This record gives sequence, structure tokens and C-alpha cells, in this order.
Amino acid sequence: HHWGYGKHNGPEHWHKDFPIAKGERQSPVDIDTHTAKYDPSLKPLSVSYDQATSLRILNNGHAFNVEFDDSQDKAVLKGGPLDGTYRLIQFHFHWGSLDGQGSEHTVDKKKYAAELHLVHWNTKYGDFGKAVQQPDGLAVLGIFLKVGSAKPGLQKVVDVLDSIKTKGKSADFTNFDPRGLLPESLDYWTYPGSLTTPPLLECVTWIVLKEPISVSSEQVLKFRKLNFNGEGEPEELMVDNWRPAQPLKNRQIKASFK
Ligand SMILES: Cc1c(C)c2c(c(C)c1O)CC[C@](C)(COc1ccc(C[C@H]3SC(=O)NC3=O)cc1)O2
Ligand SMILES: [Zn+2]
Repeated sequence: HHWGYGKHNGPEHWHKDFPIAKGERQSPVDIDTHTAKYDPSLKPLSVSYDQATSLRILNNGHAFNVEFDDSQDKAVLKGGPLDGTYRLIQFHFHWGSLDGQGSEHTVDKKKYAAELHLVHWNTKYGDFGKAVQQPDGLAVLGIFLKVGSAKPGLQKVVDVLDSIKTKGKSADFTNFDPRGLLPESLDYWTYPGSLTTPPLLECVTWIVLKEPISVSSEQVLKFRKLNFNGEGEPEELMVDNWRPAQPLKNRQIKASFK
């Protein structure tokens, strides 16, 4: 009986195995656009993905992860609210059963169809496992997806999903360029938070882009054909793999823009 997104093991249950679920800096949150503070001291984000080396795509039973070589400074996030250099290790999505839900963060209580997370770790901690134990260990760049025109840079991801339908399946996934998933603007909100899945560690500086990307209905429909289950288990469609908004508590969301 392990955690997941069902009635019996979903987000409302996670606190029993992971009591920090009720902690002081949990993610995601609702971004109240009118109460976010413009912070003119916030620097532009520096996204350096020109040398990114994708390796593999994995269905881990919760989402699919596109994994990168993080053994060198190849794909790094710097600037914005960050001190030092954060190395890209993986990206994944959260999405809904319907276009009207799927994102983890909300904007004035608006849910997007999906949310992309680009996960980076602070190089001063040496390895991802050490970074997650630190309050400034991770930087996650979150990007909303809305349904409209196709995202050409997403199609290579969509097209490999048939090969990783079930939990524990992986496929080679080299030469994928994550710059093709970015919107035009790097305007962002930022706040201190957590992993949005168990173990829910409070180690993340969240950077959520204001501008969504558009994906086609056909692209997100292919996400919804994935399975939570393993091969030869009863089929459970991988949909609604999002944690709902958690209390903001004693935090202030800062905007990079007016
Ligand atoms: C004891 C121990 C723990 C608890 C440990 C790790 C190691 C090496 C450990 O020895 C590393 C990964 C991990 C198992 C958890 O790391 C994760 C990082 C990110 C995620 C994805 C979350 S965060 C996000 O933006 N959205 C997600 O779904 C899940 C797990 O934590
Ligand atoms: Zn995530």
C-alpha cells in the first residue's frame, strides 16, 4: 500500500508516511497574481541548455522522467533568485484526465492542463541526493501547459511514450533539446517550497514562468494513454498525477515583472 494519486493512497493520505506533508513550506501553491510582490532586485533567469545531454526516458509509475547527464556543468540554471549554479537532472510533467485540470500550481485558482517541471540541483552539494537534504538544494523551473496549437519541440517526447507505457519501462532518449519546451518570456514568480511528491522534502526554490506553452489536444491525449501500473497488471491510466495547492503559510511569492 504505497503512495500514489488514488482515493486510497492519494495526496490526502501522504501525511501518514510523510508527516512533513503538513509542513511550513509545502508545494504546490496557488499563485495569487494580485498579492505577489514585484521584486525589482530579482535578476533575469539564466537558462543555459545549449550543451544539455538527454540520456533516457523512464515511466516511474508516477510520471515519465526525461533524464540528463548531470556529471558535468552542461545544462544549468543560474540567476533569478538563485545563488550559484544548478544542474539539470530531469524533467517531467503533471497532467489531468481532462483539459480543465492537471497543473500543480494554480494562477488565481486557474488550473492548467499540465505543468512541466525542470529539476535542477545546487552543484555546491556535489550530488542530487545530498542536495535534497538542503533548504536551497533544488531549483525547479515550472512551466504551465494550455491546450491549443501543438508544441513542435514536445513531439519527440509524445512519440516515445508508446515504448514506456507501464511502470518501470525505459527507453533511450538522446539528443533531446529542452530549449524547445520554453515559452518566449522568462518572466517568473518565485517562492520557497518542496518536492510535490513524497518524500515532500522542503528543499526547492520554485521558479514558475508566467507564460504558458501551448500543446495540442492530441499531444496531451497521448500523455493520458500512459499507465501507473506495471506490465501485466490491471490498467490504471496515468492521469491526475498532480498534488493540489497547499497552504501558503508564512511565505511571500515574488514576481520578476510588473
Ligand atoms: C534517503 C534518500 C532520499 C529520501 C532521497 C534520495 C536519496 C539518494 C536518499 O538516500 C534521492 C531522491 C529521493 C528518493 C527523492 O527525490 C525526489 C526528487 C524529485 C521528485 C519529483 C517531484 S519534485 C517536483 O518538482 N515534482 C515531482 O514530482 C521526487 C523525488 O530522496
Ligand atoms: Zn513535478
